[PDB]
Amino acid sequence: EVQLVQSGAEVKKPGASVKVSCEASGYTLTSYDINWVRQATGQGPEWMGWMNANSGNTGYAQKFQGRVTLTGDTSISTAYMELSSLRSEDTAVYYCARSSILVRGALGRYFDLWGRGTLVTVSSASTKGPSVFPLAPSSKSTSGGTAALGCLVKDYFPEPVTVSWNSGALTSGVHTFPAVLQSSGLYSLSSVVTVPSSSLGTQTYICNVNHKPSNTKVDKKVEPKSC
Amino acid sequence: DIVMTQSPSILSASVGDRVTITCRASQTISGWLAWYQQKPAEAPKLLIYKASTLESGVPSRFSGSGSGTEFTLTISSLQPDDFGIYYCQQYKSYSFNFGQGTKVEIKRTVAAPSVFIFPPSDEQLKSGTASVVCLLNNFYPREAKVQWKVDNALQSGNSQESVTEQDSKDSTYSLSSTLTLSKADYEKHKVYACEVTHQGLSSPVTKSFNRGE
Ligand SMILES: CC(=O)N[C@H]1[C@H](O[C@H](CO)[C@@H](O)[C@@H](O)COP(=O)(O)O)O[C@H](CO)[C@@H](O)[C@@H]1O
Ligand code: NA
Ligand code: NA
Repeated sequence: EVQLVQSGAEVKKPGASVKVSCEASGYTLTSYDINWVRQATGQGPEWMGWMNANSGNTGYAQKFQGRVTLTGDTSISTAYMELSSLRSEDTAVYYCARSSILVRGALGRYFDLWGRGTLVTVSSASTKGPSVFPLAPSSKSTSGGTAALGCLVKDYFPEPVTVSWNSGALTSGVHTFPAVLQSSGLYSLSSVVTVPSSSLGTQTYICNVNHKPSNTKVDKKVEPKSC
Repeated sequence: DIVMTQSPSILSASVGDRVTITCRASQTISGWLAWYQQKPAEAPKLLIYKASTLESGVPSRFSGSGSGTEFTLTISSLQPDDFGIYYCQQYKSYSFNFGQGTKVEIKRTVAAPSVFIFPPSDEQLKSGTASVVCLLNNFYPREAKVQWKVDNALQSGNSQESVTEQDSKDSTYSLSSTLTLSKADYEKHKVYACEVTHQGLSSPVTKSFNRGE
């Protein structure tokens, strides 16, 4: 299938630079334009620039003058976006998106394929990996025939953390909550799942926590609560 | 740049309703307008291009109209998977501007939450702090009141809530309320209770445990 695969979330200090990658799969990179679009949660997307990987031609939005560079490596079907002299206000999700190669001066810069986005956070604060604790099922976490269980992902900085269950094989009934900001300046979230209570004891439930800024990958097997 | 203004900023409609969203361009853009739907934690996804052309694989319930400076997106029969934020985007010129979006919230019948409580893990207590989590699952509407009681004393200032986005299939929400105490403060009390008040509940539901059972 046609996809755009982006590099992981990053954290940078103010004044530094970030370089995000975008790998085209299922189509040839040089047959379309590649575009970069950012979005800070709470605002509409903001288009940054385009690149034609075949010709080495680029065009940037005036708001990013002298700060962005779009490059490519056609041998590995990859496009790159480098944003420099980073400011706190550059904290956002950065997407790569495909559009058609336009002849001069035809129109058509709309986006028919997108990467999943890369969160880039600009901060002076220290990076901190999360602690993962079980939300163990007990007699106090049932509703009829349903049992709830989960994982508490506490004290990490910056965002994001991702949580999967059973390496992505368990998705139905999962709620990974939006993070909260604690008074400490660290984030926390929980991921819960509802399952048959008849399933406890035969089924295995493992939460897979990933925090790319601290290179944290934790697997936690969740078992019935110790009394 | 061409400023794109969308209206309304937010709307709430039921499954089966006919919904219209407008987009205004600060100057003429002919028909060089695209529409996208953005679902939570996802990139925007293309619905329409050239003001009225339906992107391949997009459901037939979506349609677009307009030219020049005034454009409309119509959803003929709103479905639960239509919740999200809708953006218009001009591509007549730089900076290929998007609007600020229209948030579409789905209305549905009242659904009472199922309530679950979790004592802190032995592993976390070993580290010096106790997080007690109360889960309100799959309810509608979003308005819910959660009150923490420790040995029947009403708590204030030691909890935080988080609510999910609406579910793409059943349009409900879930919510977590987390009470955080030091291990010393947690060890001073016995009864830990989460009291939930919601429109779908005849009277408040309390989920509680005694520290150690
Ligand atoms: C071969 C090639 O590079 N094609 C690009 C084209 O480039 C032409 C010149 O060949 C011009 O149109 C472009 O150099 C204008 O640049 P700017 O936007 O004023 O900075 O621009 C289109 C888009 O216009 C892109 O789709 C397309 O890949
Ligand atoms: Na430019
Ligand atoms: Na153009």
